[PDB]
Amino acid sequence: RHVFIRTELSFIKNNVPCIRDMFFIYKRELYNICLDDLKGEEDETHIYVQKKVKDSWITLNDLFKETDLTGRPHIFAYVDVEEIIILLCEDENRKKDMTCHRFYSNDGKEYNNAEITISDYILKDKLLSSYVSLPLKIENREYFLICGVSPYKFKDDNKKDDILCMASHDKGETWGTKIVIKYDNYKLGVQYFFLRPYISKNDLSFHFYNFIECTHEKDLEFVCSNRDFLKDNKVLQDVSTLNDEYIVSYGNDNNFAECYIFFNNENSILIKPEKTTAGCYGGTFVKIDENRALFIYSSSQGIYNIHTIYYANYE
Amino acid sequence: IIPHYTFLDYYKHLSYNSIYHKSSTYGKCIAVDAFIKKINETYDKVKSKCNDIKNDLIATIKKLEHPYDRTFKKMMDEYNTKKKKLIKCIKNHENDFNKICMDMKNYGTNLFEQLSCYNNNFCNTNGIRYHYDEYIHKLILSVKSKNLNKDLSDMTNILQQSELLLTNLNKKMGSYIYIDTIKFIHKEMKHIFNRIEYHTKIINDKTKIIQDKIKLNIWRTFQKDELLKRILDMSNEYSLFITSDHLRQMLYNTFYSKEKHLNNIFHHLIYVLQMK
Repeated sequence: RHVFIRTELSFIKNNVPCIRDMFFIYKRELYNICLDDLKGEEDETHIYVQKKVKDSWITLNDLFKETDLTGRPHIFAYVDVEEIIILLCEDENRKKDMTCHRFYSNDGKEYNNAEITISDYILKDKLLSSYVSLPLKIENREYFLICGVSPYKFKDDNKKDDILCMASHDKGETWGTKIVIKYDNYKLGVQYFFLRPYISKNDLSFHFYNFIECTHEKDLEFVCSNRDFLKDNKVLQDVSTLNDEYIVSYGNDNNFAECYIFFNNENSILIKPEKTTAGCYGGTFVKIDENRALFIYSSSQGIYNIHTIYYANYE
Repeated sequence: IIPHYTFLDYYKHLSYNSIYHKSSTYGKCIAVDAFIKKINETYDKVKSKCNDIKNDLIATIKKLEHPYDRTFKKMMDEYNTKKKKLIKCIKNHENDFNKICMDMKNYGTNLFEQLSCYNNNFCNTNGIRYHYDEYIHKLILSVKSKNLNKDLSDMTNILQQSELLLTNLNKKMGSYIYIDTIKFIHKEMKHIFNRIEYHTKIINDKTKIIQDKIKLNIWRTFQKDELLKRILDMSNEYSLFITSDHLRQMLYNTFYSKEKHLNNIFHHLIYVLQMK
């Protein structure tokens, strides 16, 4: 019923494209993690950490000079407002002894690096790619996690071996904690794809290619309950929350043409990237505080366009 | 060849189950096991004459199953035309195959002559007891030792669940000729699933028939010709038993080797095309 939603728009430019990009709030500064997924003659890994200073992306610092060639890799950043820890580990063929490397900064430019060695990682026969994560407090400390999903099981022998979450305790220095998630909708022969765990308000949430709202069970064993967001060709692609109720966008087709956003089944406004020959893919419900939000997708080559949200409750 | 395999193993049991009436013949199994060597030589090497280009055809399955690590139909034509070359190779070494198995008719029945009796109203059962028990009954405990019915529930679930990955993942991936090759492998394991399935019904029916018939054979007598009727009859129980289980182990090895094969195929596609 009684909600006032102040929505608004902004514009970014970038000279070269970056396909998969990461977005967050650090000290209320709009940041970015670029993609150069080109391993060819004239391009290598070139991951530029970009702040949009009022018009367009400004690379605060690069990342390729520290980790020389290791690896593909998979990027994981934890958003503390004073510090962000970045690790890089490559794609899966034999080795579990996996020397990776660790990053530290308090700004976007001046980086401290850290040689680590995650040898015999327990994500063998687990599947992960890059995503943004947050702290998450269980009773002792806030915690950082790395959650490898089982894509396929022949038999539903146990609902504990689905998502395997190695957790840290010391910003990501040592990962001496493994966390179990229970998934109760485990339909066999349906190989679940590309898990995206986001964090909302010291709670757990997994999302993949369905949505599962997720909760604590034990110190290490957790659970996810089921929840619908599916309608006629209306997949779920990203969701944040304000006041712990969801904000929903859609992938209406297979082209990711123009995403569809509703006012929580009360009203509706429309994403309009034409008033070209492109889409609304990569949409990022960037979370600010209890009452404000942002939205940035990827339409075409080097053009990002912000959709800014102001939202509190009058009654 | 399956009725030849029944035929060879059948006359092996007419052979031995004939020649163990005479308890002084405990060393003739060197000669007849040496003829099992002979039929492994002649039978197995004649059926490896086809494994020149059939071992090359196993290498052609290698030509198929990785580009790295339309022509489905078009070289499927070459595959089935060279399968007319398969049953053609069986068809023109067929001279040799019939020579081998009917030579097992020869040495087999000439070992059936070697049984005798002191009197025909009642004879020894040192034979079927000593050879069934000391050569067969533990294999009877092998196939009795396995719940291959709940394992048919397993392999049934393998085709069910593999049709679920085929359903949702063909429903998603589709794109290149990978789906056509995967479907060829899947239907192959379904035909083999039929083989395994009915020969498990040979286990459930026929193994119970070994249980029923096994009381009328050893530790007893007959008027001699009825005892001989149970040498031939129980030799048929042994023929379908052993033939069915050796089929079960060739298709068991090829089966679960293919289970790791298509298992890493379902753990092989997202690693390449990188979904999202």
